[PDB]
Amino acid sequence: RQWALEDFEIGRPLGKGKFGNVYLAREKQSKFILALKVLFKAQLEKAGVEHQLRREVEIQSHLRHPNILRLYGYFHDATRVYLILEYAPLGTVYRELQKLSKFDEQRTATYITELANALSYCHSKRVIHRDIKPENLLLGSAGELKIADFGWSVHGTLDYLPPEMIEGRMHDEKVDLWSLGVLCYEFLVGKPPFEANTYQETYKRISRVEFTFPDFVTEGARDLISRLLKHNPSQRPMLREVLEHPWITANSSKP
Ligand SMILES: Nc1nc(Nc2ccc(S(N)(=O)=O)cc2)nn1C(=O)c1c(F)cccc1F
Ligand SMILES: O=C(O)c1cc(-c2cc(F)cc(Cl)c2)nc2ccccc12
Ligand SMILES: [Mg+2]
Repeated sequence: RQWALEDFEIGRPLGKGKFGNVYLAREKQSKFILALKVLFKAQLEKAGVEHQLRREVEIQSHLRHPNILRLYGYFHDATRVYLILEYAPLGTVYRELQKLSKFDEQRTATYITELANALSYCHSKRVIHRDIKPENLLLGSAGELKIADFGWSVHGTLDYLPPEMIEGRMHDEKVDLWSLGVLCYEFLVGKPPFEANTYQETYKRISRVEFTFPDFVTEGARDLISRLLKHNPSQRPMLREVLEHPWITANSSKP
């Protein structure tokens, strides 16, 4: 408890968003390596998010799972707000997708497994993430996936939102299964299935569930993805079925 900036040595930048940056940092007392997201109050005000940020910080501080990024604590000063985060040494799934273009089936299935675990734990707490992008997935030091950033509700680009959300209607914990499908596709294909040059058209493509597989996408992967990317949230499987999908169990690296 009770942390101030004078308690940390700052290091190189690890990333930069529209509300301040993440830095590598060390805790002076214990020599703990961590990340330090710095957000600017002046800018958090002008967007009107001080409340949503508090609600998300509140939600994250109670979450412990090896595939969810810890929030250790937080504090603030005259102009800024600081989140103390688990440092993930192997960087973003985004950068690793740019490096390799596509992932194979073992890596995809393994990531999808770790994601579903993290989401199942999330739903047990009745928590929905509502936005899982490769930008927001980090790699721990054994390359294990870690969901970062947000945890929006209990109740930017459109590529990852399900149709109920973009149409306005109400949305179960089932929005997370659409996202799993979008990622499973993006991991194997190298781009998300509703990508498009403009927002308004990604909208149409999402709305009507208009995607096509390249030739290399195997049968088992076509099945999982297709059973996740259903317009009626009613029809998406439970994460139990995902984790026991034959394509997953055959390709997912063993526990
Ligand atoms: N908490 C956390 N750890 C990391 N680690 C990390 C390690 C290496 C690199 S790299 N290859 O040098 O660009 C990048 C990140 N990021 N991180 C963040 O919250 C974080 C994030 F979620 C998204 C984007 C940037 C971040 F900074
Ligand atoms: O009124 C303040 O002092 C102020 C505080 C905070 C804040 C403090 C926390 F301990 C945790 C979190 Cl998540 C946010 N956020 C702000 C955003 C805009 C403007 C002012 C603030
Ligand atoms: Mg206030």
